[PDB]
Amino acid sequence: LPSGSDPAFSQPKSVLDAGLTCQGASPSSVSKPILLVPGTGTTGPQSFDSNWIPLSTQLGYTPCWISPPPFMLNDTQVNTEYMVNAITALYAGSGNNKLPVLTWSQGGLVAQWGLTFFPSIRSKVDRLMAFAPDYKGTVLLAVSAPSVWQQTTGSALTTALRNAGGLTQIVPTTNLYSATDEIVQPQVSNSPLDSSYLFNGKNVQAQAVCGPLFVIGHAGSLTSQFSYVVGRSALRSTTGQARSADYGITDCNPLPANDLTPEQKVAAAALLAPAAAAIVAGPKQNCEPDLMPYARPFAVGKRTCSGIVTP
Amino acid sequence: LPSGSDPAFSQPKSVLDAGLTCQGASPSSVSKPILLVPGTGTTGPQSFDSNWIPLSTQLGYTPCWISPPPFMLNDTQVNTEYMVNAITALYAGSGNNKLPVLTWSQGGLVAQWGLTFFPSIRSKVDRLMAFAPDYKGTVLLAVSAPSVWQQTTGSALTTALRNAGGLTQIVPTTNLYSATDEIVQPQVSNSPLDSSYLFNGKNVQAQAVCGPLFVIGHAGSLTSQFSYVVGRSALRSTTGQARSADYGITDCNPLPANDLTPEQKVAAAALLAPAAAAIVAGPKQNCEPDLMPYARPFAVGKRTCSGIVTPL
Repeated sequence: LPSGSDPAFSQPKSVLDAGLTCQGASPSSVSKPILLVPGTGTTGPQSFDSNWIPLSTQLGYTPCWISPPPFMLNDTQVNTEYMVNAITALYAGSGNNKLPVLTWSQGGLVAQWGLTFFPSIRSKVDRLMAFAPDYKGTVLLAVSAPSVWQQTTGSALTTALRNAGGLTQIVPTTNLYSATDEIVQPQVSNSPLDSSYLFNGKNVQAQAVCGPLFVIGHAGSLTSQFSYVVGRSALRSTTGQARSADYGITDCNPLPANDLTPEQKVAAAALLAPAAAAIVAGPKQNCEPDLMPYARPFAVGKRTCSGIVTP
Repeated sequence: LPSGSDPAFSQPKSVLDAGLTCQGASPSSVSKPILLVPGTGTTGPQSFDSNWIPLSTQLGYTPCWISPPPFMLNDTQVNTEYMVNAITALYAGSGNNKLPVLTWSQGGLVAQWGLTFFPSIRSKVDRLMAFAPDYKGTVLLAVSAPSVWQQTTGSALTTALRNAGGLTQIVPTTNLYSATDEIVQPQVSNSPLDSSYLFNGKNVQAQAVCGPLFVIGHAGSLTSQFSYVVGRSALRSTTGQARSADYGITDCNPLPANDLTPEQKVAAAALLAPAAAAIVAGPKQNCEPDLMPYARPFAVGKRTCSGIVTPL
């Protein structure tokens, strides 16, 4: 794992601060923060208003989130600056106390990128609860957002993360995912081949618990009652990871979490709607963004927009 | 299954006609029409603009579509009136020549409901090519759209379709679906248990051809290169069904169909975006629409808005 000083941010702190919001609180003075990191093509409220914002509130947290512009479609390394800055801020703002991080989709990749390349936050993140994270990207053009390139399997970014040690958990981590995910694949093996899998992680493939007939998609992986039970377990556990004893067959409910209002359940079902729209309307290019200098040593030989990464 | 006279429409014909559009042609005078029936929470153009409209155009058809208001969220029985009327009108408008129906999602349920309960179109539909149809609805709502009620497994509508013999093919039918469909389940068995399966149909579960490792979603079931090859097979086939010799493992590309222009591939992935939005902003009720008298005998004992379904 990389060590020593954090790399410099490409953005000034003021820009990164602008991406962070807490519910009814400022990041500098907040009780029991939980940092929520959104999915591709979404803002924090778009990913989480219908699910983990109100669910984490009922568990006694103050939900906070980042919304890197535009809708997480920009370079993943920049999205990660928002997350690293947010941890530094929320840690300092909650009495120098560790805080949990809860993510969806690209949000997990961002969290793990942050923990891999910015050592200062390793002591500040209590645990990670990632829903449908794509640490290996996805195998599922020239019409793609910067972060979609980086989330493509075999990308320079995913290569760098793996070579820097980022496929092993860095803090206590729970990963919840589905073999049937229609966005992130491969996920079928219930093993280290899966994109959501981290070594030493509590890797919960829904089919392993619920059976080989069980089906939930990419959005359900975040919003389901099953996901809530696993999520709650992870957040509550004294080990930092979800505990097998806290869930089972009877929790295998693929539909939106029971504690959500009827309105929130409908909105949770529609989770991927603004994401597709933002991708259609968003930035697109025909190459993968260059790696920042701190990441380049870990993907030598990969091709990005400027050319081949050199030693 | 039902035999005899078509039931009467609840909607005026002119209202039904207004929901029907053909590309660069009037339904009254069209050559080589294909009737496209959209998914829940979409219009015809929203379901097919980025896929089967230009692909059927490139295969030598005039794409026509119904867009039952509002966005296929109304009673599925009313949506079917649009389809049945469109068949009658497109059959007449093409010089009394049979036409193929191509569907996504609820559109397939609509097609089969039509063929089940309106006998006159049975002789007018050449074939059905249904992508991710939900004939048994889905196991995946007190504020839900009328058609969302009806597409829930165990609904009075799905009960009525089944008991009227509608889970057996009526015209030559191909059903292309995926075990991993995130909207329509169950689809996992490669067998009659699957929501997309019709007896005697050409039932193509993606994983049966592409392996148990193959994953494709509800939208991809319509838009993919794999789906295009299977669809092209069904349309061109002399039997009215897709032929196994026309596709294989090398066609197992889950990404948007190759022939599509670069902008059409982009919009293909965003297929469910208007759908999920319209569901939020459309009609909603706390009960399943009542079955129209022609369908009611097949779901006696079920519950709809007016209460328990009883014999007429």
